[PDB]
Amino acid sequence: ISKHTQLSPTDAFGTIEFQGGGHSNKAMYVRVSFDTKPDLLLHLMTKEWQLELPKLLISVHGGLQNFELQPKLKQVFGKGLIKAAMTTGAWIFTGGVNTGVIRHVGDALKDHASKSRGKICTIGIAPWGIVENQEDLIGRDVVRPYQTMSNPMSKLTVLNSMHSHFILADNGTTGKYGAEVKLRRQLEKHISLQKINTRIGQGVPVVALIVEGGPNVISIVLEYLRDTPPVPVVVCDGSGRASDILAFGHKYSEVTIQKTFT
Amino acid sequence: GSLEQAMLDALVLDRVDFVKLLIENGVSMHRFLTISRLEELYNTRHGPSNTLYHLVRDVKKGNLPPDYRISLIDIGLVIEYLMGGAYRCNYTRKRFRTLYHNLFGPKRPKALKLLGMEDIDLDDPEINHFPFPFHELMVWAVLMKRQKMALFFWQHGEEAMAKALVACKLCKAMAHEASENDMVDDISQELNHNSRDFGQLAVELLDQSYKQDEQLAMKLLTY
Amino acid sequence: FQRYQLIMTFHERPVLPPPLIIFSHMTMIFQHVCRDYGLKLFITDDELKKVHDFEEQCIEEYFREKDDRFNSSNDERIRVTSERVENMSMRLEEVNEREHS
Amino acid sequence: LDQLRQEAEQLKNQIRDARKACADATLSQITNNIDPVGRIQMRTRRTLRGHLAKIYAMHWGTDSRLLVSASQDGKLIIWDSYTTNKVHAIPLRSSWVMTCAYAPSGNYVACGGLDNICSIYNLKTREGNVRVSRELAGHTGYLSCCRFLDDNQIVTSSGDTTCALWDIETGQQTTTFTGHTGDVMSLSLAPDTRLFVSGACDASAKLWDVREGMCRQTFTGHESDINAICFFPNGNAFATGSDDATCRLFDLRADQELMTYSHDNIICGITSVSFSKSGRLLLAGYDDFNCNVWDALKADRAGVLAGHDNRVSCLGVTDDGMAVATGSWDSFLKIWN
Amino acid sequence: ASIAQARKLVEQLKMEANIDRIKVSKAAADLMAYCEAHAKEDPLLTPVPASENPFREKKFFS
Repeated sequence: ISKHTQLSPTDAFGTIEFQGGGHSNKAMYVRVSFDTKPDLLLHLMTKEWQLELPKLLISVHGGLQNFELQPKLKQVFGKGLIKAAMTTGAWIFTGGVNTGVIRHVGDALKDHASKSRGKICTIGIAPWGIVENQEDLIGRDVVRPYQTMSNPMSKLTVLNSMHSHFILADNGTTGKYGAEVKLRRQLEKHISLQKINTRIGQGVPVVALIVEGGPNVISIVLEYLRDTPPVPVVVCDGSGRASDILAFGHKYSEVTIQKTFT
Repeated sequence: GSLEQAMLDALVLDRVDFVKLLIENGVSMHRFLTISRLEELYNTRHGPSNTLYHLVRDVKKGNLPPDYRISLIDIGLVIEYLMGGAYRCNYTRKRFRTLYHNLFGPKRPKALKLLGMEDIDLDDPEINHFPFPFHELMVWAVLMKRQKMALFFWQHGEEAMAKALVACKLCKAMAHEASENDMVDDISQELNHNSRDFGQLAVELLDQSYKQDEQLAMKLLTY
Repeated sequence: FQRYQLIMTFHERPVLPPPLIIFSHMTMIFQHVCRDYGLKLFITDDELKKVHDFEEQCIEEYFREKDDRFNSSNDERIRVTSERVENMSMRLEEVNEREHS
Repeated sequence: LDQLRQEAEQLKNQIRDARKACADATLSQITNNIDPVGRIQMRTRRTLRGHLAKIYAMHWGTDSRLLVSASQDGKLIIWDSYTTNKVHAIPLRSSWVMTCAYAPSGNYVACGGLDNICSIYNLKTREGNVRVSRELAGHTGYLSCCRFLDDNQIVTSSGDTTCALWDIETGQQTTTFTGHTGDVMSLSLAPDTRLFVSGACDASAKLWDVREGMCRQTFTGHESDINAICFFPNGNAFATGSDDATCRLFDLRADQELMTYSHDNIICGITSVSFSKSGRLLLAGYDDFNCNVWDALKADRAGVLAGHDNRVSCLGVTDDGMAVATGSWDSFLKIWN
Repeated sequence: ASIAQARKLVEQLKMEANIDRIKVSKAAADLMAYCEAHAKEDPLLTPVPASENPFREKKFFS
């Protein structure tokens, strides 16, 4: 279909509670199209959710597959990320759906809230069509219970708990990705063009964090390193996939056949 | 439907750690709890000894058939007896009695004429979902003399101070009743210790609430 | 403790002295043929949910403070230090015993 | 072969015309020259309180002193009618119990209803209180009524279109009372206890022996369920009360209705019906809040007893015959004398 | 074929009719003497006063 989708006003926005989780948590979410202008989304995040402008932004692009990291490596990573986002008021941008590196971020937040105070504005931006319960989120301005238990036979991924705010994007499809990367990049670029409180004239710094991932990770990191406001990236050598491949290739900077890993 | 049965087994056997693990592993008490589950929890035989049989014998006159099943109306009556004069539990209310009437009795479509009740089966999956399950869970834990289960169930849900005070009053009343009925004189000590611990928790929570904010804490005691 | 009983039994009482209270007895007869403050307070749903959030926040903070206070006593620190010292001593003895040269 | 299908009417019609030829001098044209009695109105004498819920049934005893009564709260209480004091209060397992009866000598009592079980209580235990003694099972439908003949044999009525004479000690039955296409509610026993009657949703009654239970006689003609029936003290007649605002009286030999009640002010059905010790004073409760006492031989409304807040449910008559107790749905019980 | 249900039908129909039904005049000649001879025996026609009545009112004149 040549994107023949009807443009109707949205009818999904408000607060939910994660019934069944270990911690009773409240998160606020809306549902917007994939061509939404970033300025109005920034205004929504600023006034309707009472969020101040951050001093730092962290992007957690990773792999969308349930991969397990060995102990004494994921604990250090989780605690470091939580400390860096807690001492400095920062917006962690994640996928949001309970899959891949997002599950590791969720568990890292799980091990933090049980011991320490404070909140992290872990904004998740996920496509609308992948949630397990498409209904039950249609309630507007009203708290809606959500079932955190996920049955794999439904061929869908549930929203991850322990997040603070969600931004759901739709293009009319269901059960397929691809409707949030452009919106996420535009929102990040609009945030980086915003001005921090200091009158130096410096914008909000932006960094990117990479754990595991497939071949698209190389595309997004090469897009990051290209832009006129170029941003740095951080990878982890303990993952195993192309992030670890990029870590090994980081050595002997300037054997091209060893990449045939099949 | 397997984790539900596992939760039921863990609830019956007084294994608090398994209940916490299952709650932290996906299952929820809102969907799990219902009339049948509660009325079979109140009639379990495993676990530590409890004084509920003597209380139900003392209520509803001194006689009782031996192989008797305790329903929720009997629990409401014994709770009202233990609490005080003007207390009025939710189970004995006409709404709950009419809702529980749909558990047995319409087996014969001609029988409802004979019974002649003066009485709506909403499309709720079963309208058999307790709105705040942890209240009834804490009441069950206190009435069956399971202190760890009660202390675990107390911290979830709403109305922590009200739950603590009600638990303290119930433990004190049960201690007095068991002392008057020539028990082993140690059950009285255990129940009194439970009452003192719950009262201390309520006092500490009030202290914390007053230390945090004056106006909300003042409103909490009077609403 | 008995101050509350005093306040309640005086709020229940009619508003005339005992010499003049007989006229309030007659007024009760007319009321026979036909607590916003003092005992309770009726609030709306927004205030009720605010109170629920406040009490849940208070109990969470209380549990966190109690656990943190327990974890930072002298006896607990001594116990943990002793356990880890024993474990480390056993491990170091095992490492020292196993030598390749 | 369907010749038995087409043989039904001829056997049915021969009896059908047989009852028609028996009408030569009806009840009204014979009791016209008997003593007129006028109107007699009763008043409340003794009241029974203690049951918070509505009563469902009751039955008098030989001494006309102690009364069984099963209430909607699943509680059984005996009533010493001389002082209306609480003597034997008994609980029940279920909240929905309907049946209660009094022993021929005040020995054993039993309960029933929607519980689908028949439990017998031993009032004459050696321990000082009342405990469960025996148990019966098998009636798949709701138990409607049960009566006692002796401490060894008992009979009952059930809503599974069947009844049974049960053996108390071994728990089995002897004869299964089969033939009704509807739920059998109440049964009335002859003074000699040889042949007795039935009634179900078939708008008809069946005569049953106490030993074999052959399908003796059929008394059809009604338009609804046969709710309550009472036996004439001579053992040769009985009355059939239904919910169609009419009640019919039949006898043994004639196989035909004896007399009807000519009062269309009765716009609802009759809850309970009971004869006098002679067969002259008729008592009946209805869905409305009026108790139209009746005359059995003059076919006259004997009196109105309007003193119940709710519907009247069960009815009782004294053996000696001076007071009438009416059990209503107002959680009360009053003595009319 | 499946005549087992109607086999029960014809058995009782030929056994029900094996009795003699009296005329309603004879039926109106049976219970009148039964009722009249029991009319005085039954107090429900003759209301006995407060003497025999076990439901009599208590009077403690002291």
